[PDB]
Amino acid sequence: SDEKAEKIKNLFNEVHTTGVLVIQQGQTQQSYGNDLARASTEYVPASTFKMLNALIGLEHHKATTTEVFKWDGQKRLFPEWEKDMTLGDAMKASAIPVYQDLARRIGLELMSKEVKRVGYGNADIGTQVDNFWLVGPLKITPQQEAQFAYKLANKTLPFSPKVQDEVQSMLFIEEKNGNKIYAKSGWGWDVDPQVGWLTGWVVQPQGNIVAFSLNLEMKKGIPSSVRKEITYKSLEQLGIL
Repeated sequence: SDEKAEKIKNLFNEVHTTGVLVIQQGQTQQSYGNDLARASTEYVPASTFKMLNALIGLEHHKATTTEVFKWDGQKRLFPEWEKDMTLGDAMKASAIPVYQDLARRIGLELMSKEVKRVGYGNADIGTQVDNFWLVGPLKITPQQEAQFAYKLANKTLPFSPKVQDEVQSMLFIEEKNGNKIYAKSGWGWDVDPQVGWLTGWVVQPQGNIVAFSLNLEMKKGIPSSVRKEITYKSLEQLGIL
């Protein structure tokens, strides 16, 4: 309804930024929030790109889910990143240096081919293999991110089913009221304006998949927890959680 839609718009209003939430069920998408035009606007994917990075890496055997990416000992952006980790550990922590390592393993030629083959966003990774998802040129819309998540959830992306299985496992967050929640956050803090993401899906008890992509502008005074916060209360308001 619009009872629901206005409640969701007001969620973005309270935190004094602009945002959109795209929801996909079956082949139908709906947009909510206080700036619906964001839904079809391109932004850098930031760490949401780890989903596809992992798919490509696993498909072509450039990494395994069990191997350990060693920490070289150099200081990193966050203390949580300063340890050895698996791709799954690094997915949960959004450990950028680990997935930059993976990107280099894949290499520019394979990465470009695969990004194009999948048709991800504007499918342009430029010439720098280990940051194209953080500062450009690669961009994607929230509509495309929601669709991507929906296909991943249904394992209809063009990768081996077991590879999609393994990446799903890395994205599992929690089980809430019988619903399984899968998600990947993103925060493009190296661009202006900063973009904040939460892309994922809900598996409801009977198996139905509800994909979503939250996209808003991150601002001073707006904590990163806002992404999951707004996403969850919006999903509760829509009766999905």
